[PDB]
Parts: sequence; C-alpha cells; structure tokens
Amino acid sequence: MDDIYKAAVEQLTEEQKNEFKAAFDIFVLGAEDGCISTKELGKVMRMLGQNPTPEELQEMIDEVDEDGSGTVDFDEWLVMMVRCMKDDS
Amino acid sequence: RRVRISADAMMQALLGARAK
Ligand SMILES: [Ca+2]
Repeated sequence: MDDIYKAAVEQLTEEQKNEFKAAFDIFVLGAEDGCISTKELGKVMRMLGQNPTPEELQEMIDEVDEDGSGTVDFDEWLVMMVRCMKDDS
Repeated sequence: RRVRISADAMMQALLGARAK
C-alpha cells in the first residue's frame, strides 16, 4: 500500500524515466556485474563534496530491496527516491 | 506540498541535467 511510490512514479516525466537509465549506467560504469554497491554509490558522494558513512548506504540498499539480493535495480531506484521523501521507518 | 529531494546533484554529474 505504497501509494506515495505509485503516484510518485506516475507524476514523473519522459525526461525523468529517460534520465533514470543514465544515472544507473554512470554509477555502474566500472561495475562488471552491473549493480550499484553501497561502496560505489558512496564513491560518488565523496567526489560530490560530501562524505556519507558506509553504514547508511549499506542499510539503505537493504531497506530498499525488492528480493533482498543486496543490489539496487532500475526499479528499486525509482522507489528509493520517494522512500526518502516519505521516510518514516 | 513539498519540494523534491536533492537528486539533481547526481543529474549534474553527466554534465548538468536540471541544474537550475
Ligand atoms: Ca534487489
């Protein structure tokens, strides 16, 4: 019953869904398997100008997992956005 | 009634998407 995530995805635009595919690639640019690891995601935050603890991302990916494989997919990425805007737990 | 999170940041990595 995550309407917030259902509507958030719909409210999106052709540009958003299109750009969502670019970011995923930029994140897994070096990844061989093709998955964004907690370390990979954080590596981008470091060059951005911040320094988010590795305990946050790790716990985040797990909290935003569909099957709990420990990897964020194009789908889990779309929900990760709203999950933060409506983070309660 | 709120504003989207700071996601545009990563959008600027590629070059500058939705920078404004
Ligand atoms: Ca998963």
